[PDB]
Amino acid sequence: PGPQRSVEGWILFVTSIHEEAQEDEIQEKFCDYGEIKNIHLNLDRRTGFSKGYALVEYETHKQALAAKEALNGAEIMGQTIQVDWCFVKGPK
Amino acid sequence: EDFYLRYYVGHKGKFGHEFLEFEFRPDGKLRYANNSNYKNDTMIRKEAFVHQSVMEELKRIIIDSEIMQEDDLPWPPPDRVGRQELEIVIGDEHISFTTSKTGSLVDVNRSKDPEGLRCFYYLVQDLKCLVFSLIGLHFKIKPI
Ligand SMILES: [Sr+2]
Repeated sequence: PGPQRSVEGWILFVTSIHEEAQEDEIQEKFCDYGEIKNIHLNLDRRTGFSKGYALVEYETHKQALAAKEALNGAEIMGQTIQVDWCFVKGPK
Repeated sequence: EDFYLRYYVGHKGKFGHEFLEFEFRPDGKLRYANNSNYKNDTMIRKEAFVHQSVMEELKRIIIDSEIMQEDDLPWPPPDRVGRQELEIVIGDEHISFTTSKTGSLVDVNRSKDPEGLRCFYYLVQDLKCLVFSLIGLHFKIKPI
């Protein structure tokens, strides 16, 4: 299905993030496309490294889509990341 | 490829019951219920559909943990004080574990299967971080 906006914004799900990347890396790549309301780059609970994914939230659908198309397929630290909508409107 | 994931943890603590349960269905539907804050009479119950990339990362985290190769037979059983349940289907493989609330570094180290119990502990914690982030940011609520 299509993108489902969250309560106060639009959230993208970022995957295949280098394990040594930190919020800095995410901020650096994503800020250009809009003001970032939140970044959750969760750490692996056993290692302390990034677990490989992040939720990145923008204030508008415009910003999130700009980032999406600009960053899906880009690289952080030599590792290609994928950028998708985090939530969708319906099943299957 | 068939997929399903459900985790439940419940307990009777000095200050009363408490439970948290979430489920990801093959259609991307995430269902979440958490009544872990006993200082209030409400509960958190939410659902949302997540994008396939989320379901794929979930599978990735589960595969990498190697939990699908574990067995709960030698694990402590659930007791009158705590219980955890973890059910997963990935393609052909399925597992269903039921055990007590996870004890200390000490308890796990002296159990019959310290390696398997640690694997279970860290996977559950990683799944919780992902679920808490999803619910929390999407609904702009504490997931608690
Ligand atoms: Sr409550």
